Amino acid sequence: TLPAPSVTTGIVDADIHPVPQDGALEPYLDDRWKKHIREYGVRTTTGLQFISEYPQMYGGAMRADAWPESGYPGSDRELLRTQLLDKHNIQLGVLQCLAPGGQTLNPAGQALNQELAAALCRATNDWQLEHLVYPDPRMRAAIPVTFETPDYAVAEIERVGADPGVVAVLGTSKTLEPLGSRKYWPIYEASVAQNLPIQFHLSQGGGHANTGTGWTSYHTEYHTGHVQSFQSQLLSLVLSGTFDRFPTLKVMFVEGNVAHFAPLIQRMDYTWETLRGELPDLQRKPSEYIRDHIWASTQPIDEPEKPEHLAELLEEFCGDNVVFATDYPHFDFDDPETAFPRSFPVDLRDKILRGNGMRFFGVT
Amino acid sequence: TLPAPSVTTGIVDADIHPVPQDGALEPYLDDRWKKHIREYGVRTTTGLQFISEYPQMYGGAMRADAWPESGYPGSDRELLRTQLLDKHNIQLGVLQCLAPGGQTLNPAGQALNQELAAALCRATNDWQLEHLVYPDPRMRAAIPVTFETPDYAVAEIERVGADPGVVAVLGTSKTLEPLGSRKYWPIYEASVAQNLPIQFHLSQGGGHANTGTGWTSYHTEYHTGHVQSFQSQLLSLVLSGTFDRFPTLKVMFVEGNVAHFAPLIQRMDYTWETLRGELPDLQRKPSEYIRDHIWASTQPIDEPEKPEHLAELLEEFCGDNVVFATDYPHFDFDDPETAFPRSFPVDLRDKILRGNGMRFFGVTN
Amino acid sequence: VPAVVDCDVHAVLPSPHSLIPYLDEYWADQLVAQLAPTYEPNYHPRGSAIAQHSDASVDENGRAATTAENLVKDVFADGFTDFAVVNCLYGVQQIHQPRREMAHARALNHWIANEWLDKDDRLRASIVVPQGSPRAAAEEIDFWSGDKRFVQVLLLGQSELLYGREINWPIWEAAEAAGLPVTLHIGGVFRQAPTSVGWPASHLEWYVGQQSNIEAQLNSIISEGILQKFPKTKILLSELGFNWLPPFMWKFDKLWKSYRPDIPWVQESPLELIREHVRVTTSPSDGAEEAGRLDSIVDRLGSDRMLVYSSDYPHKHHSGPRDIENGTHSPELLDRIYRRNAFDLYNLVV
Amino acid sequence: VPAVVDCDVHAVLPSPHSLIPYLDEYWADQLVAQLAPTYEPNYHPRGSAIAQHSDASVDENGRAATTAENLVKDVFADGFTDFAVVNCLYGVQQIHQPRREMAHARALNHWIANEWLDKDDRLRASIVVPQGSPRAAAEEIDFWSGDKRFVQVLLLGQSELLYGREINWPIWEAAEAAGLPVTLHIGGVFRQAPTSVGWPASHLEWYVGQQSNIEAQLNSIISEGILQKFPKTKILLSELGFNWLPPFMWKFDKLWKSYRPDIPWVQESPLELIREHVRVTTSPSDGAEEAGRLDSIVDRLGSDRMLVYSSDYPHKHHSGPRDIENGTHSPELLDRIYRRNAFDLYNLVV
Ligand SMILES: [Fe+3]
Ligand SMILES: [Fe+3]
Ligand SMILES: [Fe+3]
Ligand SMILES: [Fe+3]
Ligand SMILES: [Fe+3]
Ligand SMILES: [Fe+3]
Repeated sequence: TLPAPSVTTGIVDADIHPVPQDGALEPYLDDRWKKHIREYGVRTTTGLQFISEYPQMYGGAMRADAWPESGYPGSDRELLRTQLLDKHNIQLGVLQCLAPGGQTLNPAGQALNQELAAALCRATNDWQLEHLVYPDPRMRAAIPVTFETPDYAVAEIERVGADPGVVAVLGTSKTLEPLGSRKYWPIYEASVAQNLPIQFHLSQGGGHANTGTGWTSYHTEYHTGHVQSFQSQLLSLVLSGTFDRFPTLKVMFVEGNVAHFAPLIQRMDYTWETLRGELPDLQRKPSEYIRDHIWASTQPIDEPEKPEHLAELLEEFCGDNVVFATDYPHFDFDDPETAFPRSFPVDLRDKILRGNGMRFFGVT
Repeated sequence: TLPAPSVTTGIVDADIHPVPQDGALEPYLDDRWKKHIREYGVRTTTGLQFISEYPQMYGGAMRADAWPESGYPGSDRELLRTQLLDKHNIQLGVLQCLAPGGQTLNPAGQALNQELAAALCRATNDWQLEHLVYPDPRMRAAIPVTFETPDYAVAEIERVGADPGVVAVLGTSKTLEPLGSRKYWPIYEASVAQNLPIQFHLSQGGGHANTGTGWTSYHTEYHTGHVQSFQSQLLSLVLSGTFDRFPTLKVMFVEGNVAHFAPLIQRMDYTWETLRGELPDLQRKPSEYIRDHIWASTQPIDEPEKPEHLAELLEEFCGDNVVFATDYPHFDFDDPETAFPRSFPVDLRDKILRGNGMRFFGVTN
Repeated sequence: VPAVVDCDVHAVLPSPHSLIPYLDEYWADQLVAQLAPTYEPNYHPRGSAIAQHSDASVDENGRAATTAENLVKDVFADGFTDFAVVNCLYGVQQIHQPRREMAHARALNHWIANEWLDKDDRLRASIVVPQGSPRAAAEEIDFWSGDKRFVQVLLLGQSELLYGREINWPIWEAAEAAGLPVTLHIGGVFRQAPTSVGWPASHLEWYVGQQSNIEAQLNSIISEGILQKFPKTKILLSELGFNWLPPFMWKFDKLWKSYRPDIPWVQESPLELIREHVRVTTSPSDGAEEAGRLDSIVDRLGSDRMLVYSSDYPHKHHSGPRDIENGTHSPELLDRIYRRNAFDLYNLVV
Repeated sequence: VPAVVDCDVHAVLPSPHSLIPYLDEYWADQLVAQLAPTYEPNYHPRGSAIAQHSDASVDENGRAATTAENLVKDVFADGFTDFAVVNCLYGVQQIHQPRREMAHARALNHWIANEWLDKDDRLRASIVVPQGSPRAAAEEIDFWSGDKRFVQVLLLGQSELLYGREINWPIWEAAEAAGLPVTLHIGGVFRQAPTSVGWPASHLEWYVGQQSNIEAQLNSIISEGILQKFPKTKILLSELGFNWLPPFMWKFDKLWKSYRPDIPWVQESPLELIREHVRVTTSPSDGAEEAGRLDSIVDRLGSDRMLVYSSDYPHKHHSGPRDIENGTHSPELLDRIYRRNAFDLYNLVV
């Protein structure tokens, strides 16, 4: 009986990062998993006990003002309500929790123990609805699920997926197979059956090196390199015909940037002209799927040298499928009043801040 | 209706490599795939059009005397009848077709195009059934399926898996996830329903480097390294509780050697004694799964400096679960008459040639 | 006057036997005992629509560009091209046995000179190098440094380790000190997945996607400091498109501004560094050959010194070796693309 | 008289802050800026049963082996041990940024020297090296060559490329130049899946499984020619078991016979090369402590020279450091293991 999300004068924020407070998941966890995590932590695709393979540089990559009186940035419900939800008149802000907090900062779903992973995803979903979305229904939940055990993720989608406080299904940008692979179609089927779209957020981990040709060294390399994963996942989700099988499926590439998709998509078509006959069951020209199936968030906003270049390239992607995100509380946080260049078209700015997001999330 | 196999005076050979003659698979191939093969070949986990990342060193790694008048070793079924089946009194020759053409190791279920791969898997299974198993049912089929796409695999086990010319499901030793992963449980479920066991043969590819710590350089590294894939699979299949879930599933590791398993399992038990707490749903002690679930084939037989160590290690692994293979027509082919050391006891050799394989493949007398 | 260079055309080795007159007795007996397995790659599958255009002089098997006579015939038939740079993609880099990798890369470059460079003096070639051992790659650059018909060093787009890693520095060292630019051509050793999220299931997926690895290789080369340790280095992107460069450059510049104290030695922007050091061939054009698009892509790069002409003979792309003119209104641009930029690479005159 | 040496015990770095006194201001400031992310490995998860046995001295936080006083109070209490080789497994080798890897590897060793070696002359240690840059790895080995309390080079069982690659030959060269044995310890850089068939789903499956990767390092070391190019090389397997060795040795020998001309420089059997150049620590014993199994495995190795005693302090194993006596009835064997075999590695007299 919670109401559907209503965006009128306010804006849509597609990427918000809450963190559970120390101990706060333990009400939704079996005793065996509390024991497990005390004894072993949340093992993942590293050899490190407490950190990921590229730990963040300058203060954990948090903006230095978002630290509360007790917890990590994102862990205080009141500071997030004031420093974010009111301050920018966000009427729909989508929680994307990528850490169960405490001593572990990797996404739940990427725990190498997948049974632990599904319990962590479940406790996270129960915690973010009871602690944030329901007391402050401006926030809604993108549910983390175990994309590398589809059985467990279908089960979770079917357990909380119809909850009005749920607007999306949260995955990660890196995976063991390209997301266009049949392994993940059951999760799409179970998503669609709840008329839910799916957000893939920037991540490390996954199983392979962070580029297709080696492990990066320097932080410019790691952070810039994040967009390669997204470039790789589009080509597979499109050229696999995932969207033929699932024609009501909405996927958004969250924090992969936007501009680079356009000459990628363009190169896909040009290549596909000559070699289309390798994949004859592909029903449409590759670029044709974008407007129906592929969204992106703005943050971190592209910054071309000629600002006129920006809106040119967002339109070459698809102007109706770019949606605004703060990425609160991270350091490269984008602001709704200051993100776009001074010369930015104003109709495009309003439907990113509003229109396109309402479409992606089924707002009417 | 083809009769069940019967072993009496002869032996089981759990690993024989027949090859389709050129174009022999096309009668069973939808025409869209015959064209895809002309244009792109079979794209796998290489950047190479025709070979795998480690091509054979000397004369195709084949026996020098096993070449027909025309074609690849294993391509002429007459030569295979006289040179192998007749010559060694083989009464159950389990076929494991490793490539769709005149190549040594280029497995079909490993095509990156998994619609292509399930196609060649189905074609291969129709071709070896009509062309070898039914003309001479001393041979039977281990049927390749696409383990990396469990939907197409459960369907191929369903299509042909009940055929009496079929004794086992055929997999590869290397895979993208370790075989105890839930990903592959749908295949184990479909195999239990057809009363079939599973053989995992030595492979390249799979999606990772060929060791867990880099690609090998010289051939001694590549061929000795095959054993490592099998160590890692056994650990995943046992500790994941895969056999808790499917307590009648039988798997054979084929051409992974045998003796190395014994200390592996011993290290597995010993570590678990301290660290069992991490996996408290596992129902049995790790080594207790071996007797009912883990089998191995003998070729290329272990050759310790002191021969009496062979039987020691085979009993430590599990003397009931070792099964003879020749690996015909590969160059390290094992001869039943000469593979066992001079002091080898006869009760154990007779199990390995006969009873052991009979019970794994559901054969009676 | 600067000469019109075709910056990317391909010799196609017919079969491993073609190397036998260029190997020791050991390596040639071994190659025949081994039944001559072929390391022909799958970068352009021989039977697919990109492998060769229809208007190609094929040989007795139906294969374009297995001889110097078949390529010279086609490439220079319209008198427009003065020189061609030959890149043989025969996959010696995927030979894991490193001794055989050296021996087959050496013998490949011998075949290229004797039967292509000695045949037509309008032909230049790159040195193929065995990148499995950087010090062995270095020694083969130096072995071919006396013969100036070799005008660049060939490296595959996908490597074992990123080209900026200290492990790989002896390749830029030897390249700088022999005068040669290094080209990255589409292709790879395939010792990890071609993408960071797994293996591409189709050749098309793989072919389109290899751009991602080139952002990674440039960010590696720049961030690790190759442009400051070997400041004369020039990097040619042969056949990887080029439209993706601007949005990658913009992010790499933005984050350099924050992260700069992590890489203090890079004191000029990556924006400038890429304009001054990186050239990209034009085939494929990836749709910059549509109306006004070549001007747009040159404007987004912020330079017109980068694009260098190539046909990609004999590969068939959706648009042809000169339909790029349909993209621009400047005869100055096309003059730069057609011959002036490539003077910076090779210094070849009419 | 050869000394009884504990060939593998462990120091545990409290936190990265413990590195602050041994870091240049450039890195001390930046570490504190980074809120000091800790590279504590998951090789022995600190809360699992293997991390420490209940008889081990602990600090205020309940952690064993974080000070020289606690370890020395525990290891030498009974008077049986004369020397212990400390290995600090803090995960500097998993730092991707190559310059911070080096600096932290150096501070760590400096930590080891001041807070441990200087505090008790019965302690020796390994040299932690940055394996991301073989050049830096060898320079690190030269720098500690001066201090002879450092008695071996520490490498992890899982590396980025196999240790036998040419790329990695500087480390072998620097180790031989200093007369230092090279040890592989369980642990890894995790720059690929820990197995050739992907990622283990638990630490237990990982921990049992790392023997396979040592088969590959030993095959690569021997196959690529390390023991002929650096014939004084000694290799000690540390805390990787040993019962897996014979079947690996026999198969490797059998295949060497089959492939001699592929590796012509290998003129001795890998059976003989391994018995001569490979030593193995005895903790964990993995079932060789049961009746007669220690005689049986030495029979299977073909050598009584390979096993050297360790306790693996402070880890907990199913059997104790001296329980290996239940597997033998040879006083002379227990003498090679406790005393004489380790003399070949460290030449330490009591
Ligand atoms: Fe974010
Ligand atoms: Fe962020
Ligand atoms: Fe075989
Ligand atoms: Fe074989
Ligand atoms: Fe080209
Ligand atoms: Fe240890």
